[PDB]
Amino acid sequence: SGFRKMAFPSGKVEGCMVQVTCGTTTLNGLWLDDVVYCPRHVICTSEDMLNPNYEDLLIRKSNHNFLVQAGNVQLRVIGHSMQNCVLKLKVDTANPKTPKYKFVRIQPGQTFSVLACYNGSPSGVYQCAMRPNFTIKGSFLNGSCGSVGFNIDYDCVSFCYMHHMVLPTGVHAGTDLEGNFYGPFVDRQTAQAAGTDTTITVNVLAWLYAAVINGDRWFLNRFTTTLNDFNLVAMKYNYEPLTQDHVDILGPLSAQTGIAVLDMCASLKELLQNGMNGRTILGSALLEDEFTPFDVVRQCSGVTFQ
Amino acid sequence: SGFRKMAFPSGKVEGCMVQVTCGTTTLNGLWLDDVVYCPRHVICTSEDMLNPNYEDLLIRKSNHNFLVQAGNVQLRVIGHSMQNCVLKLKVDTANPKTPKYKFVRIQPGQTFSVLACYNGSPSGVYQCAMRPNFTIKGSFLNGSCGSVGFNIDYDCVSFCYMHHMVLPTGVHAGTDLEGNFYGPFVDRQTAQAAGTDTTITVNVLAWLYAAVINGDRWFLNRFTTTLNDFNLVAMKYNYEPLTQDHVDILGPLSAQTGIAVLDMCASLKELLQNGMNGRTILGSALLEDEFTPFDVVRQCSGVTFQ
Ligand SMILES: *[C@@](O)(c1nc2c(F)cccc2s1)[C@H](C[C@@H]1CCNC1=O)NC(=O)[C@@H]1[C@@H]2[C@H](CN1C(=O)[C@@H](NC(=O)C(F)(F)F)C(C)(C)C)C2(C)C
Ligand SMILES: *[C@@](O)(c1nc2c(F)cccc2s1)[C@H](C[C@@H]1CCNC1=O)NC(=O)[C@@H]1[C@@H]2[C@H](CN1C(=O)[C@@H](NC(=O)C(F)(F)F)C(C)(C)C)C2(C)C
Repeated sequence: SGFRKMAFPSGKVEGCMVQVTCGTTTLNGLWLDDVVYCPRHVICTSEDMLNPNYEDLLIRKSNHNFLVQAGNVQLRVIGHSMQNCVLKLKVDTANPKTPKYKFVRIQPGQTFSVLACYNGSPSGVYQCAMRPNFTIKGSFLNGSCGSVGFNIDYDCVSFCYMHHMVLPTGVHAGTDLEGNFYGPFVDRQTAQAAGTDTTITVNVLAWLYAAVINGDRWFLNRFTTTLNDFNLVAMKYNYEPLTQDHVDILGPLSAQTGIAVLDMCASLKELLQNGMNGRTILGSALLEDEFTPFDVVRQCSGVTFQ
Repeated sequence: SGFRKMAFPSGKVEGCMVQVTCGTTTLNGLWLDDVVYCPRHVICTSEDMLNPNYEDLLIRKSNHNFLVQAGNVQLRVIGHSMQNCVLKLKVDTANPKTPKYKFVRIQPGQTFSVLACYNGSPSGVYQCAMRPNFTIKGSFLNGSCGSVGFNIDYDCVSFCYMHHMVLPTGVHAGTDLEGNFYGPFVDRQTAQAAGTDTTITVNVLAWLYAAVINGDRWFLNRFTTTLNDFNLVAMKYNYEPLTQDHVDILGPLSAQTGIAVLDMCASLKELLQNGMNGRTILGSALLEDEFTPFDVVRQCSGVTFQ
């Protein structure tokens, strides 16, 4: 029983984490085959950061300027280049622990696991969601830069995120592993705020299905509603529109519980309108939106990896 | 920036997980050197579990009935003995990936990471607490038995929990790695109940301190209180009493915030009596008691491992 925010096992990724130093700046890098990936601002000092000229700072630099350490092993850089906001360092050793991997760009609402790192060493793991405003609600200190987010499919590690920065609200921003930002953010120290964040309705519904599977059923009402009427209400409350795709993704959970997605949609309509009256669902007193429908299925089926 | 329930990186433990089969009952095993630890009810069929005589059941068993899989590769069991409610299967191959490890019995209120496994394969990692009544609020499906809970100190893995059973409430119960239950439970299928569960006061205070460090300060008072006044409130709400040891344990957080423990107790007093009034704290609408003071120090100072 029970229902937790669960991260993927981190071992496959742990074996890929290294430390990259340029001058007096050190941050985390990701070592796959004979390439190390890190944030490009590794070449910046804390005063370059108001508005760097990366092309210019970079051209100055030579292979020998970049120190790569993997545990105790010093890695010899034999090449460097900049793709968007990431630096790729070609090294003389392929990482023997390199797992099957791919790089993906996740969409708003999708979850993944973060392995928070300081000085190339793993400190912690937790699950997050890409928020609709393209930020994440992570946990990161100074030196976290270059920590990575990922999903695991059996044996294939899909890397979706590398960490770059924290925004005034205390939420976070970063890139894909091709160094393109999620959202309209830039890698410089200047005024930038995320837009308004919305709640991810498809995930809330998934969460409500989890509750039902775990015996928490008090919020089921005898109404139903249409998708159009549902969405009119959800716009009112800063909830994301629900699509037909969302509906069909909820199917497994719908078929499991005997509860039509439009029925659950109606339970949710009432909760937004009248609130939760101090009552909890699965121990939470707020509606949770950082579990996808696949997340609920895996934790309510036993999906494993190796 | 940010406060999340963070788990320890799981790689060291992942390499120790095997699959243990006896009859057609399969569950999780922990392979350290040339010993594999699992729950002793691996030797039980369905009929046995209402009231097994483990001694008698085990006598009918022999090494030959014990099939240990380690990924794709079968392991030869050359020995066996029952230690309390756990089974020690001597195998022929020491585990090459054995980390430095110790076995510890944790106390109520202490947190640890769980690597949830099915069929000997990692599924997920998450953080929880030993509750005052010696249950945990985990996430476990059929086949989760023998999954383990752990802490990492630098390079040392301290194994503190092995999972055995779910209780009426949907809370879980298990043993240490020498097979002695946390709490009054037994490994048999009969109606058992945990005690009343209290809130871990020292952890709530640690979380409030995390709240202040992350800039969420609205619940601060200027009032104070003694330990005695506070305690005589606390027990009204089923908060565990707060001892001087707890005060001294909270002293790092106090010194970092500049807020005396007894002041913070005063803040918690008002919160217990006045409720939150629809206010959140670190984005929660309830008081969180599953972060120790050390946890708070770790994630607000960024301690690493491996
Ligand atoms: C990160 O780890 C990095 N730290 C350094 C560094 F010290 C020197 C050179 C390069 C880098 S990358 C760090 C992670 C931060 C620390 C606090 N919590 C985090 O998540 N990222 C940054 O310091 C980041 C880099 C410059 C300024 N950064 C910021 O996060 C700033 N925010 C903004 O400018 C805002 F996004 F607009 F709000 C800051 C310092 C928090 C105000 C750059 C963006 C390249
Ligand atoms: C666990 O994984 C094990 N499963 C088996 C099995 F199928 C055959 C033999 C041995 C074991 S151990 C499982 C974990 C449970 C399943 C559901 N959620 C979990 O956490 N543990 C049990 O099934 C466990 C074993 C017998 C009965 N168990 C219970 O958890 C039962 N509870 C109680 O008896 C009660 F707590 F008192 F209510 C049950 C089946 C959920 C009612 C034993 C303790 C030996």
